[PDB]
Amino acid sequence: SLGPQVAEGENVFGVCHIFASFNDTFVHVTDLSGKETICRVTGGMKVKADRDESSPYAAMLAAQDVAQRCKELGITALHIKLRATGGNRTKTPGPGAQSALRALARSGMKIGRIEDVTPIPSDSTRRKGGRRGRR
RNA sequence: GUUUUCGGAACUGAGGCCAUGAUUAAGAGGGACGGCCGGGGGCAUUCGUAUUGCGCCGCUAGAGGUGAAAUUCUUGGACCGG
Repeated sequence: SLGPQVAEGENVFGVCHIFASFNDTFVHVTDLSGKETICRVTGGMKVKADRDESSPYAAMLAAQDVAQRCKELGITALHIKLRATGGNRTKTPGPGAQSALRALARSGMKIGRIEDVTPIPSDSTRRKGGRRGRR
């Protein structure tokens, strides 16, 4: 676990994926390409209750935990990439989206580029739920 | 007996003549033509993510879903990243 660079020089960049759904959160971190992930921790592995897997708090300390994991490897600046549920479902990021990256903003990391990679379809398939919706 | 002058009837030929014969072109219609216009129609063709599945690769114990859960998937590696 040794990143070959001086601290007093430049910054090693990695990209993290915030998949903040409406029933869980993901703070997946990988390298600048994506074919090698460093640490992926979810909101569900931080509280033993289903109802708050997508709470902002369960995404606040899951952000601090992955932050400490990216310390001894040599990552100080990250790239944010938001993601809602995408597809035919919603495109608004979950309630755990706000406090996630704000936690790692106050957790020693640095921030690069922000992006929303919610996989917006061109022309959707049939969305789940009846014609009368969800009653 | 006979042809006609004779009235009537039919047909052919030359004409002369008519102020020689056809209303207008519907804020009715059809049609032609002109440059257009359009998620009109048919046939073909092309493209776009997404979804689902499969393969490989990464790291890992949870993932899903709910008002709250469970059924279901998961160290046989699920979910998540490529």
